[PDB]
Amino acid sequence: DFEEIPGEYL
Amino acid sequence: DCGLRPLFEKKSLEDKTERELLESYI
Amino acid sequence: IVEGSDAEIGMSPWQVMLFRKSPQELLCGASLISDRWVLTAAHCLLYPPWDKNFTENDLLVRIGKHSRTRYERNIEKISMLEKIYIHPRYNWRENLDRDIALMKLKKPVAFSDYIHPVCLPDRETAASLLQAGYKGRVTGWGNLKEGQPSVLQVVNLPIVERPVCKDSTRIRITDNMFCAGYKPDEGKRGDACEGDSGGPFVMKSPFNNRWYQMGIVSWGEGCDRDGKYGFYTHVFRLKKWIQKVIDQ
Repeated sequence: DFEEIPGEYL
Repeated sequence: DCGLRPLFEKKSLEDKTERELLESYI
Repeated sequence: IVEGSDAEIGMSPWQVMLFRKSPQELLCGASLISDRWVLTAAHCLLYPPWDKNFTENDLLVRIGKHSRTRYERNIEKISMLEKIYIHPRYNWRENLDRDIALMKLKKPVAFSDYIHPVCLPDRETAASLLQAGYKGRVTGWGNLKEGQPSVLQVVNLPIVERPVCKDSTRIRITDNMFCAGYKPDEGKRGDACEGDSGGPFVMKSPFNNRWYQMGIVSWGEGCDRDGKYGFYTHVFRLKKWIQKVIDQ
């Protein structure tokens, strides 16, 4: 349900 | 600068239910 | 939060979301206490009966949020933890005594309209506001029902007298705890719930107009059950462990 977050953040 | 909210305390605006808190501290 | 209302924008700029990298999911709430330090319930990180033992690498901290599930571009700041500290005498075996943990951010967060820290009570603040009757505020993205908010919810709740707290449960209540809620007679409801755990219980000082974190959402029995209350870690009684980790 969570929208995708920037990969820089992983 | 803790606990002074930028959109409330800093601009001297009250949130919609803070009053209920203060009214309880007798 | 059960029986809460939608928070307004920037109402709780210290609210943090504890988020699981994979599977991506809301773990708990926390609060910002400075540009590098986040406060939460220890049971959010370590809870052996449920095979819960989260490491630093395992999570993200999301600051400045409103939306529970959107990625708030340009508003929110997402960070990485440099280090996790749990209270050395946390009691996960018997009652969650000392349910508290600090999270060191890998890098300082910048303050803004939506991101701003809460104050830690000093002995005279606590002495004056922690009174039966006095209302505090709980915020979180947890369950709406013993049911997922779309936005950060809020509820104001009364602190209850020590004995009434003891009498409501079979669990051994310590001095590092306090309970809060409405008597079944007061005919008002509201309570933390699944997902809210580790968030802040704050009060506003009538003396300097500052918001202070008095508790941490710790545990409860069901959500908004009549004659049961929410239990919160007493931040001031644990204040020296806090100073200590920060200063060393």
